[PDB]
Amino acid sequence: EWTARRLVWVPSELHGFEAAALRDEGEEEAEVELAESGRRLRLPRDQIQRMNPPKFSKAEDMAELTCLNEASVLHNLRERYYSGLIYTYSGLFCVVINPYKQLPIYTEAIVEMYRGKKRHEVPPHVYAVTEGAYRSMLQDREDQSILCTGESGAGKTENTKKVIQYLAHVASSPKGRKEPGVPGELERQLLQANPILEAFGNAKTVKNDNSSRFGKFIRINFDVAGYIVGANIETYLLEKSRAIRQAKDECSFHIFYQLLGGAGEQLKADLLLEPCSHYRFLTNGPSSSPGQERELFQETLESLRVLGFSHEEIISMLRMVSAVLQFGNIALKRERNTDQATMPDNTAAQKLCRLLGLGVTDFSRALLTPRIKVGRDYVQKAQTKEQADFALEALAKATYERLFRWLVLRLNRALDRSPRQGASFLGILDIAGFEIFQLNSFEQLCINYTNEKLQQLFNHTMFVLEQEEYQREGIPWTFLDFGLDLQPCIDLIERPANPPGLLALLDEECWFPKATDKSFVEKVAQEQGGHPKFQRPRHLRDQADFSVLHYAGKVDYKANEWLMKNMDPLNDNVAALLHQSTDRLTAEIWKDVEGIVGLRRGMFRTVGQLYKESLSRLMATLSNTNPSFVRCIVPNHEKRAGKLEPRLVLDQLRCNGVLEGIRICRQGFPNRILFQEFRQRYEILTPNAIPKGFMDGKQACEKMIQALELDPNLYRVGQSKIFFRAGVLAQLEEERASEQTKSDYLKRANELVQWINDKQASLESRDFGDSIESVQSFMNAHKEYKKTEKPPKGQEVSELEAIYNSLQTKLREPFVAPAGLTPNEIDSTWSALEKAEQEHAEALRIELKRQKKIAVLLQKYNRILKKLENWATTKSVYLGSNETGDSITAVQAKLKNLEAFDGECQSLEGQSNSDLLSILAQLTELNYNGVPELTERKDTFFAQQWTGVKSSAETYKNT
Ligand SMILES: [Mg+2]
Repeated sequence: EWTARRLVWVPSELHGFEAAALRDEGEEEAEVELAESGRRLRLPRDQIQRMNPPKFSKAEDMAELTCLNEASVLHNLRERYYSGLIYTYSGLFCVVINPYKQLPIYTEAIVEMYRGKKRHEVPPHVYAVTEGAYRSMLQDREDQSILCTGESGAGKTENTKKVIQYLAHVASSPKGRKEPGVPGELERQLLQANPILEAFGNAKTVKNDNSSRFGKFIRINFDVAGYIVGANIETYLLEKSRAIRQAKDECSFHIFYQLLGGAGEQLKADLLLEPCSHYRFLTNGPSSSPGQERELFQETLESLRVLGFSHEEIISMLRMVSAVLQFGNIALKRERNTDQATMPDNTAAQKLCRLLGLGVTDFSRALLTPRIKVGRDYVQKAQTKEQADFALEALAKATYERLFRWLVLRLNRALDRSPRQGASFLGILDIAGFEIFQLNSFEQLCINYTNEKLQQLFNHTMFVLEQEEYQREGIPWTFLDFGLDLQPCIDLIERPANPPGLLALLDEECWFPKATDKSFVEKVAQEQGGHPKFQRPRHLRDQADFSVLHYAGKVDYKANEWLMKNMDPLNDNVAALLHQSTDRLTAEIWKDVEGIVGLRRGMFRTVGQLYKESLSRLMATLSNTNPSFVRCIVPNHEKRAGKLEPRLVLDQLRCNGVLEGIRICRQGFPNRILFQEFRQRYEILTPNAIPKGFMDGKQACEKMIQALELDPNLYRVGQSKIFFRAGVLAQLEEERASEQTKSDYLKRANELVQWINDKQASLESRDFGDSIESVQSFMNAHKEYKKTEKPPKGQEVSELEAIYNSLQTKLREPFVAPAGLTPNEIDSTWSALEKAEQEHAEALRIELKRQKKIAVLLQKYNRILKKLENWATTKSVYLGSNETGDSITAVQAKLKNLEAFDGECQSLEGQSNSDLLSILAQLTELNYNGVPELTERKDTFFAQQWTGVKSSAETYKNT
């Protein structure tokens, strides 16, 4: 139905791309109707871009879209952004758009939600990127790097702080978090290090209010247990000229403002601070935003306190800040009849010397008439007002720079600790972004060159390294050219020789005795005029010296003071004095003196040379890391929230190579696995694929693939690993987890049935033992079994029933079907176990009744016989015959009553037969009858001892 709408994207000048209903189609032309206005339009068919259906709305990973083109990528980012979803994946990398407002997406609860989660399990975020790199380092034991690309004010710095916040939270050891909830020393410091560098190295530019005027690479060192043990900070190229002058609507470093607006009456007194309008070096007067400085100053002071800094350390730094400023209040003039620089007012040099721990005279003579060394002697030379004013500015810039250098060294002293970093680190690159101002100088050339190099590092990692790895593994692959290669520009700028580049042309020019900024411009237009990335200025148009076609745009360069900013000259006389300074800080910062003194090319490294050398060191360090890219995008040029500018976002996506990176992810194989890891990981999926001992990686994987019946186009067997298309491993991990649960359920449910069927057979045997003590034992056992063995099993019935329903719902393809082991049939056999339990205990009660009915009948029987045995044997006293006359007749009278003994024989035989009658009706041990009958035969015998004593008593008597 959605497809019947015939919806397509067409180019739009205002909106970039806009929805249109495809009205009709030709081989050349196409007619569309705009969705918004209903306007009909005829346009060439090529310009039409296929649109994704609404199920792809606010898609997390763009590499999943059916139709991948500029218009859909733009629309997916725009829809996500206007929902407050600033992060989006694009194949192996992440895209972020700066909102320009506070968003509730960086809390401690959101940090916890990312921990131990897979990239697809959680929405796109900087935390997931951080987590991925952190987990990759922990598993592969490899050094990782997170690289934030982006132009000025895109969000690199803000994102960098979020990486640090994630790692400091999730990767702090039990040491440094002795007590839960309380961050320890290392965590607190690690997080207070960036605000400190931002106070001394950030400034408001037209592009960003908190612009980083230096680059930084931060290394976080971890222990073999994956816990943070230290951090190291590398800074690159501070824009030290911002200390002396700033352009329209721009400010100097923030610290300058925080100190002047935020200090107390006594701190203004002890550091000799003056109002803002009084400083020459603060080009645009008073702070753009005042009052808030008291607050920001106090925060900088507190951060410095969190770091190791002592009160004398902090005071010494602020005194150096005031000293950099005071250099600019020295009003030099010329002489009335000579160009010699004079100092008619010495109040500012009095103040400057007090703050720098020097001698006023020494300073003045060294600044105004510096002594130069030549041929084993010293020559005092005069300086003009310009020469001397330049020296002042060079000294104030060199002092701010050295203060910053010391600041970094100190943070590394606090932060850098425990070198037992466990063969790993996580590098976070935060370089100064690509920038275009009204005037682009040497500083801009240096920043833009570094942005060019990072973009090329993305090109090399995504398209060169990717494809070279396929060639190296013998995979069927034809090289794809995405047209992303920055060699022409990078080379024009940095090539040292053969045709030398701009930086090398600058180096040679400066070391020339008569060279001038103008002659450099002439040399560079002559030598480089024909390069496709260099452009000479056009007459009546470009006020600039030359243009460079950077990847992110054409930038016009004014070479004003480039020979000097590259050669970086300083007064030898003043530098020596600062080295011999009374003050501890000044002397410490000024302790290294190796620079160009007043004076083949030479033996001194230029700023260009030194920065090229430092960037190459950073590149070689990054080359031995597994990088993760974060492409920061600025929505608009107005610092406005909720205002995405399509044409600005499109340019950025274009120079960044965002679509090409996504395409190399869909067209290539982004996931690779070693043969040993594949076999080990997915052997539950192919139980009978590999036989016995195979002793081989490539073939063992080849048999498993064959057994899995995987699509040929979803994988490629290489020389050491298997390459897969995106999402193939993620689905095998779910299939393996499915089989793991299926195997565990099948094992337990088979053991449960084996147990309940064995106990059922023990409950229905009907053989208790014929003893009351045996029938008691069966009752004692069953009652314990009901409250010892039963409960755990009953619980296993409820546990497996839950597991089965959870594994059923989990299958998002074929549902598990097992035999006789369904949870419903587990219930039906357990109900039969309980039905056997009731019928066992009841048969035990009936048995107990009967067994005790038999014991009563036996004791009644044995008591009767015992009395019979006793009476008949006590009757043995019949033997005595010792009597006289008159005793026999009395005995014969007592023998008559004794014939009432049959009265016993009537009752006893009547009782025994009744006992034995009751017995028969139940159970039988009738050996008894033989017993009583023999006692009846023994009773007859004594019945002969009746007549045996009657006849023996019979005597002759009466004679
Ligand atoms: Mg920044």
